[PDB]
Amino acid sequence: EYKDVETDKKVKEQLGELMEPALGYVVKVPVSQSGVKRTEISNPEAITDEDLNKIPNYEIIKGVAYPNYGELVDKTAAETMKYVRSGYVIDVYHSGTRDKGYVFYKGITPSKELPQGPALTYQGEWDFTSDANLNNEEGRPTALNDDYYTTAIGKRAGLVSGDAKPSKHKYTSQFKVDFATKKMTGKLSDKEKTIYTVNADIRGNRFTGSATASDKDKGKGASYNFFSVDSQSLEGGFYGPKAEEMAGKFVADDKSLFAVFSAKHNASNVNTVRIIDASKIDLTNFSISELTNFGDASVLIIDGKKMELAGSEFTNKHTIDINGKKMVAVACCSNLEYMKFGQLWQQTEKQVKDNSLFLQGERTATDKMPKDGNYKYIGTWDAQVSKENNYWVATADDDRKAGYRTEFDVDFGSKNLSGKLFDKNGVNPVFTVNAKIDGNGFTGEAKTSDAGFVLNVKFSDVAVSGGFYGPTAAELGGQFRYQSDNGSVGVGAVFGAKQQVKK
Ligand code: NA
Repeated sequence: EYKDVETDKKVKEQLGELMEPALGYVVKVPVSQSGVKRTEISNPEAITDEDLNKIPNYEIIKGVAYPNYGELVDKTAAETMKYVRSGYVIDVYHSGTRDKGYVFYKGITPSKELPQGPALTYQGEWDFTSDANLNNEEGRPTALNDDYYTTAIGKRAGLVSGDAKPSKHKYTSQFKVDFATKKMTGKLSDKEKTIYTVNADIRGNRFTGSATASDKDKGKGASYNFFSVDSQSLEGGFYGPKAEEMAGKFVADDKSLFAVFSAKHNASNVNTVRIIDASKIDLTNFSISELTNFGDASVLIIDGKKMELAGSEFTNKHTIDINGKKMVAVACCSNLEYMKFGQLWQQTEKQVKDNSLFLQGERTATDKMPKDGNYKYIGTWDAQVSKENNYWVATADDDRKAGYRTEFDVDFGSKNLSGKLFDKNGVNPVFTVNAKIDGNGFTGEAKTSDAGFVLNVKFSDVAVSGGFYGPTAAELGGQFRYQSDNGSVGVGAVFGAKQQVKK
């Protein structure tokens, strides 16, 4: 009597290779080997690290400069930022063909909640390394002992911002960000002069755009402008639980300059709506952890590496190898486009280590949420109930008749939600859910049958949290976890359901 609502597929926007999101990026300062005349900015290496106080490839440049009688200096902006770092680590007494250092940015906890209201002003700093260019036609200067500590400016080795004297140069960054229009503007300035202007569109908790140069004229000699070329590849992200901070980068179009930046807003009374759900329930501790997500629920991020969850069938298995070590995940479903839920474990031996459930979803815009209507949501769920050492496991399927089903009555009018979570070939539901709808989410309680559920296990009022996903809120997802005695009985469960149309 019910079938899935005809929905338009999620529009796939192909990025370009320099616009792939990550926790951070790092670039080795260009040093022209011999007898190369021009060494361009190489490809930015992605950072998969969640340690802020760790500078990328620090031990390498350290090991290079010191036996060569050099001294390291690092600007990471750790003195002012909480969730982000940006800047450099370079060799002050660099000469010759040995490595000079790195220019980078990184951040932790990409935002799942964005501010709501007026545009925000983020303030911070930016840094940069230039390409290396020996050619005399280029006309890069020699001996500007008033501006830089360095004799040959960007010739054998790139010009880093740390080579400049503070007496004459301060590189500041300022951005104005509207999360409503999902738009961003800003300026990268030296002292009071505007070097770059930046434009960007916000998608998820990332932003992609361009940096236009204020001074297009390259010039020559002591009047050489290292910031004449634009960049159509500015990419960054918001960090902090509520987009408290932001960091990013851009590479010049002719790869003559690579610039990084970090900034933070000071705003007083910031209201936040949620945009991203990404959670992981551990099926042993029954504790819950946040997953790193950038606004694509069909992509799971573990230890920094990327595993895509979408596939050709209803539920798809995907396997990836990370630092530790080989990870497997089963993801559902194929009819869900703005959310993904499933299982996630590590395949050590037959056995599984770190068994888990996960739920990701791209929240429905708070203004896109229906205010009137009464709908039906049919879907499925993954779960694990366990008293002592015997287990009951729910595994997502497409058997709408007699599988692990989830049925939901949703009234946007009264803002009420009810749900039934079934076992395979079960007439009466194992779990019943009663939740209240607020904004683009719902919070409520789950209870067993009034007589109990035997693997006997019985409990009432376990905290259930969920949300509506997609532009039309035609998809909903949720989760609940609980344990007693710490820990005798445990329950972990995640569910998903699609909006239905009759007949
Ligand atoms: Na503040």
